[PDB]
Amino acid sequence: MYSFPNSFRFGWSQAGFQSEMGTPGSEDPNTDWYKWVHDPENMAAGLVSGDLPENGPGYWGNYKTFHDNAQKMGLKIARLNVEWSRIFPNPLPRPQNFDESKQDVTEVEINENELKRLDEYANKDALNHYREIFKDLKSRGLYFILNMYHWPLPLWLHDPIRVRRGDFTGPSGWLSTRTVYEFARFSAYIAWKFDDLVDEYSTMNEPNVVGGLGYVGVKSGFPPGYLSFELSRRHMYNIIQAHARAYDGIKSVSKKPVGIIYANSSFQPLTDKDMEAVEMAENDNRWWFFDAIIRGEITRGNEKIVRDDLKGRLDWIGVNYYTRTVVKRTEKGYVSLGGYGHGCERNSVSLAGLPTSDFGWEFFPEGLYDVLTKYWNRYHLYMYVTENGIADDADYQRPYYLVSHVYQVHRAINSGADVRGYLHWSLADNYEWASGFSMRFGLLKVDYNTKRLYWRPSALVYREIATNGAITDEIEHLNSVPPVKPLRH
Ligand SMILES: *[C@H]1C(Br)=C(CO)[C@@H](O)[C@H](O)[C@H]1O
Repeated sequence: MYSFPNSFRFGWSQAGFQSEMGTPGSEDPNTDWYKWVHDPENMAAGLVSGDLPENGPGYWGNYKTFHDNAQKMGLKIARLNVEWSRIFPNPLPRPQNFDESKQDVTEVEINENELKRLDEYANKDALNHYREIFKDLKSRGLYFILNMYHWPLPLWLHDPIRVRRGDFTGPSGWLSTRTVYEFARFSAYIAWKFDDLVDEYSTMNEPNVVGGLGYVGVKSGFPPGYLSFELSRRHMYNIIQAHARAYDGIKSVSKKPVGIIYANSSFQPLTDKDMEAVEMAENDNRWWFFDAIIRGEITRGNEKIVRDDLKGRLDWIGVNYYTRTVVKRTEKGYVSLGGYGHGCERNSVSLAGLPTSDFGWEFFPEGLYDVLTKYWNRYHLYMYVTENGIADDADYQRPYYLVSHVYQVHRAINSGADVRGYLHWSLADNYEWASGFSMRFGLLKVDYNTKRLYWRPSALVYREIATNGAITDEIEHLNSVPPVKPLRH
């Protein structure tokens, strides 16, 4: 058996946009992502599926059923976000004594008076509804990680169609320090309203994906779909500052831990000559970000400086992991290889003979041990696995995927890394962004016609793990690669 510490918690992660809508009066039309997925031109281009989030699994209405199932499964931790748009649907006045043309945002003053001023603008019905969801969650003995941001922005902060068209005269999302300023006040406001329910905070979920797919990986159909290396750099600079100001904002109202959740790949060498390529990829995709918000180290105008307003702004690291990236050294740097990791055919095998998911992602659990131990060795900050799962409507691979990845967290703990929990993506099927509803990540299958939840066999396997706090002897054989001979090639 592989037994976890008594303090370690098994649970799940979920996003508001992906899971909330689908029931009565749940509809939230006031985000960039809502406009983006309803846009006629985005649909004709196939950038978005044509599926709509208001036909979703209905957590907004059916949360007691979600939480009933989580408690039956033995889960002890949940990570959820509030949707900014629900709380502040309407434009806030531009502040006096704040210049938008300054690159750096080193301070956002927040006090009781500023927060009481914000009350005037807040949707009380949304705040009360979230409080009802979170009290129900705590009443099941679920430890609660509250995340402030899981990709949609209020429309009054980002009109993504204007940006896609190459008009930058409107609300421009993370390209604007206005969004940094308002995000810090938002995060403080939520901690001021919810701190009695919350155990730990995250500022953001995978801000690297938002910028990377929004401004470079434009075939993904992520907003605003404007191809620019320069704007992707400006996004990531503003994100770092937004995180630091949100951290300071939360710490002004709360003494609880404040972390961040970030999308990781395990970088792997194509041959034994590509070890430097792996280190260059880890620098470009991971360390430059974490060195900024932990060590205050950043490159601005070709110079390596330390920003005092950025240093020390992190208490924990949320590791989000699903596959590897294979790299090789080039004359000018390194390249990622197709046919491995996230660049595979759907429901096939990779170039290494490993099975791929419904989304074309390669089975590679050892990468999770690589990412957890690398983080630990560089920063010695404690971690949660805040996201790990697989697109698998049939449930063929998910039992192997679940037990294999849980084993790798046990391995990381055994090597000395401080990992405090594992949160599967996700409890139930949900709206997979530009892909819509066809990509099914749930331990629970959703009938979208009725909103009924069914237990996939992997949910029974996870109940074994969570109720025993271990991979039990009976299920240890699932620590293995799904057999490929019976699967599609
Ligand atoms: C993490 C992952 Br992996 C998925 C699947 O694409 C998203 O649904 C989720 O919002 C991301 O945070």
